[PDB]
Order: sequence, then C-alpha cells, then structure tokens
Amino acid sequence: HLTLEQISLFKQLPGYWGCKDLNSVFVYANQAYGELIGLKRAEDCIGRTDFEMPSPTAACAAEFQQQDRYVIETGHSVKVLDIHPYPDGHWHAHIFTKTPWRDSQGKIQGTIFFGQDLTHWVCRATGLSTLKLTARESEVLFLLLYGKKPQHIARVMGISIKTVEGYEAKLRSKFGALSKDQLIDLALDRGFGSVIPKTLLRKQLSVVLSDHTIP
Amino acid sequence: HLTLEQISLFKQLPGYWGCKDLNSVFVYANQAYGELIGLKRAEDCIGRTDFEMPSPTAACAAEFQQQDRYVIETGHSVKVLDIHPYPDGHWHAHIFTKTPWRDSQGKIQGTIFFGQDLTDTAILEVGHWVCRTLKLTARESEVLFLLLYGKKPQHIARVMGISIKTVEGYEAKLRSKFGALSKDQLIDLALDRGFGSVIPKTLLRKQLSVVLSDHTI
Ligand SMILES: Cc1c[nH]c(=O)c(C)n1
Ligand SMILES: Cc1c[nH]c(=O)c(C)n1
Repeated sequence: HLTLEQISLFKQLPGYWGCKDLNSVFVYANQAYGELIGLKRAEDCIGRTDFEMPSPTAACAAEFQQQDRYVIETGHSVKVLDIHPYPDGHWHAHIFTKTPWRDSQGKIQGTIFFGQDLTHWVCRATGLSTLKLTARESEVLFLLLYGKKPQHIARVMGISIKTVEGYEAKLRSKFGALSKDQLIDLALDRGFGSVIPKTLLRKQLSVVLSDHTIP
Repeated sequence: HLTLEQISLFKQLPGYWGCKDLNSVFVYANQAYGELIGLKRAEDCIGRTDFEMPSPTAACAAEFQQQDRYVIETGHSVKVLDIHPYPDGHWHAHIFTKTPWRDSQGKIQGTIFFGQDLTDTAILEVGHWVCRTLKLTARESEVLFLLLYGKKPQHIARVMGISIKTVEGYEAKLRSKFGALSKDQLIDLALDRGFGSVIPKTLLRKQLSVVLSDHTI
C-alpha cells in the first residue's frame, strides 16, 4: 500500500499521461492531460474515447486508435509525434510514448500513454568537421529521416504520393545524393535529425517516429 | 487514495523515476529504476541516498545532489545527460529531468526525477544529435563538449581518465584550431558555429552527469 506522500508523486509526476482499455476508452488521465484536452476535471475523460474529448485532437482520433491497436496486437512500444491545435487556442507539439497496459497475470488490457512537451557540423570517421531547403522540402526530409515511407508522408502532409517523390528528388539533388539511402546518411551526419521544421509545428498530424537506442 | 486501476498504472508508467526529500533521501522509486540501479525490490531504495545504491553511479552522487539542491533552491527544472556503468555490467545513457516536489501547501519538499533511455526521439527532445576545413579529433571534441557545459579541467580529466596537463594540451589545440585567444572566446566561437547541439559519440562510454538545459516554469 502506498502512503499519501508517495501518492503525491502520482499526482505530480510531470507529463501528460494516463491509460485506456482495449477499445481505447479512457480509464485514467492525469490532471495535466485533462487540462490540455480542454477539461476542468480530468475525471471527465474516464469512459470516453478520443473522438469525444472537446478538443481538435479528436480529429486525429482514428490515428490514435490505430496506434493503440498496434501496441496491443504486437506488444511493442511506439513513439508518436503529435502536433495539434488545442482548446487553449495554441498549437502544441509532443512526443507521446505508448506502451501496453498489463493486468496482474501479465496479459494486455489496454495501453498507457505518456506525453512530453517539445520545448553546419559534419560527422567524420573519428570526430566531426567544419544548400537552402524549401519549407515543403524540409518537412519531407524530417519525416524521411525518422523512417517514414512516401505513402506515409503523403498522408501526413495531405499531398499525393507523386508529389512526395517530387520533393524527395529535389532533396536528393540538393544534398548531391545518388539514392534515398545516401540522402538519409548525409542529412543525419549534418544534424538534420535534431530539428523539427517550424512549418511542421502548424500542421496537424499524428505519426509514429522510428526510434532506436543510442548506440 | 487510489483505485486498483490507478495503482496498476502507477506501477507500469514508463521511464525510470521517483522522488527524493530535501536531503535527496529517496522516498519512492519505480520498479524500472530499482532494477536499473541494482535493487530488484525497489522499496529497498527508500531511505537511501545516491551514495548508498549498489551501483557505480554512486561515484557521481555528489553531482546528483548538487543538481537536486539547484532544483530545490531555484524552483527550476533541469535536464541532465547521464552516462554511467550499471550493475548489469553495461554502460547506459539517459536524460534525467529533475522537477521540484511540493507539499500540500505548495512549498518544495524535495525533487522528482524522471529518466529516459537515450534514444533518437529522446535526443530530439533536448535538441542534440550523436554521430552514430576545421577538423576535431575524438578527444578534442570530448574536451570541447565538457568545456561548453561548464566542466573544469580536473573534472574533464576524471571523465577522460587522464591528467590535467593532458587536458590543458587538448584545450590549447582547440584554441588554435578555432583561432580563439582564450577559453571564453573558444566557447563563444564553438557555440557560434553550432557545436551546442553535438554530443560526441565516444562520450557514451565515459562516466558523466552533465546539465544540458535549465528551465523556468
Ligand atoms: C493528444 C493525444 C495524442 N494521442 C493520444 O492517444 C492521446 C491519448 N492524446
Ligand atoms: C542514475 C541516476 C542519475 N541521476 C539521479 O539523480 C538519479 C536519482 N539516478
């Protein structure tokens, strides 16, 4: 049994978090998440789905559920880049971690979500050492660097697949790469993975980002 | 008071986290942090300090406690890059965020700590990247990085397992390579060139606790 002292940690652990059941119906949300999502008491999340929150995030409720079902059917954990206008009238950006929620004998009974606010050197063989992209180009590049395929990028940005190939070709040539693989390596070796394009921060989207341990 | 579902969620939330009192005595640690730190029964953390965990991390316990005291005294949140050997026999890198812990009436009674495994998305959150004509060697980039984040020469020596004189050597090699005339101008030029977002890849197997950012809330 937990002391009240330890329960205050439960109440004050920073971030935007909670859990849903197998139908992605909310079971708990901490106060920070409830306020974010437009509610004065986070208890009003319980029993509702992502479609039913008074918040523009509900326009991506179908993406949230597909994410949730992936964690549930596979047991893998995912990292989601979430960028949305919110009931407070501001755009926010988060990485939401999603992991399976397990019961007392270990079986998956839902998902846990945990969100955090998102607030010219070259790599050499050993060490480091020492081109102007379009808004559209830098958006396509950022998504390609995190493992997203062209049909993924077409959906996120709301353009045709052929158009993503258009921007991919410019990038490949702007970096002087002879293939998409070389484009990725060259861009990574120049710090392109560590910056979110500022125009991407005003495009509503929910996309899983490929994630790897370092090293 | 908590329901069975809220207790279950509390026990499965990701990360390696817990809280400490005003003297950084542990009051709670989740299972993930217990296991990482060598205490498979995580309530064994309670009432210990960082000096008393069964873990090579304790060599940096004085630095952990200086970070905790900063959060307590200022009310700021800090993010720390933490690289250490661990009782499982491996090196682990993490970002640890430290937040004031407050009582029923709002005053600070300690700190909350929350660690993430160093991953692609995790470094993105802190705006740094890792490498998988002005040229820097492996050891020079390590020195330069530790210089950018406030480490004194004797601290740098400890991280790199060498002597201060050796460290002075690399520091002068960087001052002439950047054309800077002092350590001040060297930090300024390297920052001006965007070295403030690089973590040299060879630091992932050297022991260090380094504050990356400090935030008002
Ligand atoms: C804002 C947000 C994104 N994805 C989610 O699943 C949840 C619960 N909230
Ligand atoms: C491993 C580790 C790093 N820094 C800390 O303060 C804590 C609580 N643990």
